[PDB]
Amino acid sequence: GENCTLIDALLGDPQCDGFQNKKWDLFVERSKAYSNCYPYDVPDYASLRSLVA
Amino acid sequence: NEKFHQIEKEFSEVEGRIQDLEKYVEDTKIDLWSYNAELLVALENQHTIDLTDSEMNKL
Amino acid sequence: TMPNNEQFDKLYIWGVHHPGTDKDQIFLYAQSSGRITVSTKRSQQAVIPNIGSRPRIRNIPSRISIYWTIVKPGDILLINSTGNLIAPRGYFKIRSGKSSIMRSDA
Amino acid sequence: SSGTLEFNNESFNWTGVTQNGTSSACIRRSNNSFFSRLNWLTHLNFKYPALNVTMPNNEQFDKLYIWGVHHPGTDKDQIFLYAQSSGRITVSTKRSQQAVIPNIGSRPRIRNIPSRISIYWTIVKPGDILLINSTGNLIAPRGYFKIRSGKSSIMRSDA
Ligand SMILES: *[C@@H]1O[C@H](CO)[C@@H](O[C@@H]2O[C@H](CO)[C@@H](O[C@@H]3O[C@H](CO)[C@@H](O)[C@H](O)[C@@H]3O)[C@H](O)[C@H]2NC(C)=O)[C@H](O)[C@H]1NC(C)=O
Ligand SMILES: *[C@@H]1O[C@H](CO)[C@@H](O[C@@H]2O[C@H](CO)[C@@H](O[C@@H]3O[C@H](CO)[C@@H](O)[C@H](O)[C@@H]3O)[C@H](O)[C@H]2NC(C)=O)[C@H](O)[C@H]1NC(C)=O
Ligand SMILES: *[C@@H]1O[C@H](CO)[C@@H](O[C@@H]2O[C@H](CO)[C@@H](O[C@@H]3O[C@H](CO)[C@@H](O)[C@H](O)[C@@H]3O)[C@H](O)[C@H]2NC(C)=O)[C@H](O)[C@H]1NC(C)=O
Ligand SMILES: *[C@@H]1O[C@H](CO)[C@@H](O[C@@H]2O[C@H](CO)[C@@H](O[C@@H]3O[C@H](CO)[C@@H](O)[C@H](O)[C@@H]3O)[C@H](O)[C@H]2NC(C)=O)[C@H](O)[C@H]1NC(C)=O
Ligand SMILES: *[C@@H]1O[C@H](CO)[C@@H](O[C@@H]2O[C@H](CO)[C@@H](O)[C@H](O)[C@H]2NC(C)=O)[C@H](O)[C@H]1NC(C)=O
Ligand SMILES: *[C@@H]1O[C@H](CO)[C@@H](O[C@@H]2O[C@H](CO)[C@@H](O)[C@H](O)[C@H]2NC(C)=O)[C@H](O)[C@H]1NC(C)=O
Repeated sequence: GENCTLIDALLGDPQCDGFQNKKWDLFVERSKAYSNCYPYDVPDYASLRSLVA
Repeated sequence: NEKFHQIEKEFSEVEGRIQDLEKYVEDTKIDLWSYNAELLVALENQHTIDLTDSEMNKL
Repeated sequence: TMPNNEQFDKLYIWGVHHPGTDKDQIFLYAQSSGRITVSTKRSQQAVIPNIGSRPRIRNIPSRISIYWTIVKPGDILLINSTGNLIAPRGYFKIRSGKSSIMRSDA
Repeated sequence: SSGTLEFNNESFNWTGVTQNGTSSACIRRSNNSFFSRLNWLTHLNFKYPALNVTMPNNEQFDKLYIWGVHHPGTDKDQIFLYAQSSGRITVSTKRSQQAVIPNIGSRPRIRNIPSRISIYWTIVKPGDILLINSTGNLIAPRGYFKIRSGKSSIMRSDA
């Protein structure tokens, strides 16, 4: 998921529309990843990321 | 053996208690396993030397 | 209301909009405050928007707080609100497996 | 773990309010006083204007801001100090936001004080901006703490 985080693909950041409904075994987050949609934050970000992963 | 999903072990932020605990857990695990590895290698090499010498003396 | 009549847990991702000023709140929701209570038989979450200015990001001084709610089978999801709700469009199948995530540039 | 109380004052533009509030429980050199690193903001001419203050981070290290919220004991105390029956404090950055609401109510007196102060902290990375938004009850900071990454620690002992 090179320019996208798992949460961005989850919410549906427009650059992440490729990951719609896709499955996986290991998600690779890049250091170049960045969000481009509406600014947001997630209370318990790590927990949602972990459970989605 | 297989291990797939675990805790996080690198942090780019400053969170406090939970971060401290996770670091402590991983560090403790690493140290204990390193001790076990060094001891196992030492013991197995001693046993290899001993068995070779024993075979020579047997002959 | 939205029931769960399938045989797997459902994951709802929703949110709350914190606008930057008061005229933005009146412009988008026609009332100076919202309140969102999303609940089930075994859970409840109430969130209140916090109108205020944030450092602009992509020229946006407002924010969105994302929350999630898991609904087990035979349960019911209830959404109660007067404004500032960033509603969900559906649900995520939440599986129990051996998947994970890893940050790497490899 | 930081291992330093290095404090650098910063000059916020508290235009429209009365800075440097004090109290009779916090006695400093036989005088009414308050915490040295905080600033108690009360009204000015029975008007607490809306505070919206920005402070950038242009150095090369993280900054640590310690601030607070004042929960007065009664309603007349709130009207006496802030000229309005409620406050709301939103301290935010590009990657964080914290909103705190005061809870007017009586607490068990400590040093004859039935009010309380809730202390919060906010870390600001370089190139970021700290934004403080408030209508009252803000116990503002005076500056920032250098937050270092080192091998320091703390230990409770009577030795
Ligand atoms: C509270 O104060 C903050 C900062 O003092 C205000 O945010 C700042 O708002 C100004 C103008 O609204 C922004 O400047 C603008 O920048 C864009 C960038 O292209 C430019 O097109 C505009 O012409 C203007 O120069 C500034 O970026 C922004 N600062 C931050 C950190 O977001 C905020 O609006 C104040 N709140 C209220 C309710 O007035
Ligand atoms: C949760 O959802 C319920 C269901 O709609 C909401 O109850 C409804 O709330 C509205 C406004 O708060 C009420 O409208 C007002 O009712 C009064 C009754 O005297 C009327 O005089 C006003 O002109 C206006 O129509 C509505 O009656 C009420 N419905 C019921 C059945 O109580 C509630 O507001 C929601 N709460 C949250 C936190 O989302
Ligand atoms: C709610 O009730 C509590 C307790 O019932 C009230 O707090 C109590 O207030 C009294 C008088 O305001 C305090 O007694 C005072 O003690 C000092 C100590 O030297 C003395 O100088 C005074 O003459 C007086 O005797 C008492 O200590 C205090 N109790 C606690 C636990 O703080 C509280 O004021 C009530 N709330 C409201 C809004 O009335
Ligand atoms: C966050 O900081 C902003 C920046 O000052 C605050 O916005 C300002 O809030 C005050 C009072 O809430 C507003 O004053 C009132 O405005 C109305 C507008 O119709 C006017 O009719 C009243 O007589 C009064 O002057 C002020 O306009 C408003 N400024 C802007 C640019 O929106 C805000 O209140 C702060 N919020 C928090 C939670 O701290
Ligand atoms: C990931 O993002 C980078 C940067 O946003 C993309 O690189 C851009 O590629 C387009 C066309 O290929 C160019 O117009 C831009 O100039 C490039 N960026 C820069 C900074 O020069 C990259 O293509 C993206 N890749 C994926 C898979 O999303
Ligand atoms: C509030 O008190 C602080 C100190 O507790 C004052 O800080 C002084 O500020 C002036 C310029 O404004 C400096 O020249 C002094 O060196 C500062 N003194 C200290 C000890 O830092 C501040 O001025 C006071 N503000 C008001 C409005 O009274």
